[PDB]
Amino acid sequence: STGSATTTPIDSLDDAYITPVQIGTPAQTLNLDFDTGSSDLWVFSSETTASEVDGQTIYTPSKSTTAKLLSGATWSISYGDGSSSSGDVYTDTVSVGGLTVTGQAVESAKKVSSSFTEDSTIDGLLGLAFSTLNTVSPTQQKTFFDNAKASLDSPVFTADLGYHAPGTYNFGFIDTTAYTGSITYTAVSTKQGFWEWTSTGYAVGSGTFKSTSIDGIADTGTTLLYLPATVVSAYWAQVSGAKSSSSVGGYVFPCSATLPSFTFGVGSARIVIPGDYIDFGPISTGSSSCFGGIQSSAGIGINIFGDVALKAAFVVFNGATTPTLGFASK
Repeated sequence: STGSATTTPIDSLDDAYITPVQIGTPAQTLNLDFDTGSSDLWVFSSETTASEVDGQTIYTPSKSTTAKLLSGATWSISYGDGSSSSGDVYTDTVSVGGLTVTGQAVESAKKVSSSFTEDSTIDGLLGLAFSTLNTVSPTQQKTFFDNAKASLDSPVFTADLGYHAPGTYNFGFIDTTAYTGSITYTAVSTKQGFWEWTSTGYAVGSGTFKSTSIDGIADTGTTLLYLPATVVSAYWAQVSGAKSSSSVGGYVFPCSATLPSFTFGVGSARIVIPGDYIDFGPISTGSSSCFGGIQSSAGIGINIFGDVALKAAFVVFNGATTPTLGFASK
């Protein structure tokens, strides 16, 4: 089997992407944030504290004839950005772009943190990291991909995120018309539960490529590109007036600037992030100070190849017995 679903930016800055997901019988369609950096499929629901729901579409398990309470199971997750959610668990039928999993754990939120409430466009998350990170207790549950894998034509999914435009998540096949040149594959460590890999280096604008190993995660659920302070400093040094602002919480730059591109290495291959992808607009409405899309990972504890990097590529998440990651230009 295969599936194919369009993923759409939630706003004009590409802060995140939502993909429609069918849950239950009859289908209840929710728009979920596909997150290769976590492993829980959780939704706003009829059980969510009412004051914490503000515009989201909810899953109502009592209206699904295929929903079954997973007795005794709870979940609770905290994300790198400080947000969180928790609740109980149902199993139900979940379909993405024509690909159906029966008995998928659907984690129903009883509580969500303010950042989730305040984002009316995201109805939940669909985790696509390794199932070892799943938070369901006392019996850990599998991700949608993990459940689908054996039935897929090929044990893969691909992320093709758009810049200020829709893109695609495909399951079970590689669309050879969706990228240019070749896909370069690179090794993955699953030791921390992530799609963790090592970039071979970077360039800033038309500058020379610096060969240096950068270990990080391919994370569709993180907006920006978080890299070591040395790398980030070298980038922003090429932008007149750019500076790190502790009050704002990262590098900012004059909105009148033209940003240079940023290249990252995948083996001997190179992915070029155009400068415009690195512009996240005014820090506050009407400001002429703009927020940068490349930020330091110092104090995160891990480098994160988030949407800024991933949307510059066609990305293969290969869930073969030994997982690998593939990157192509597009």
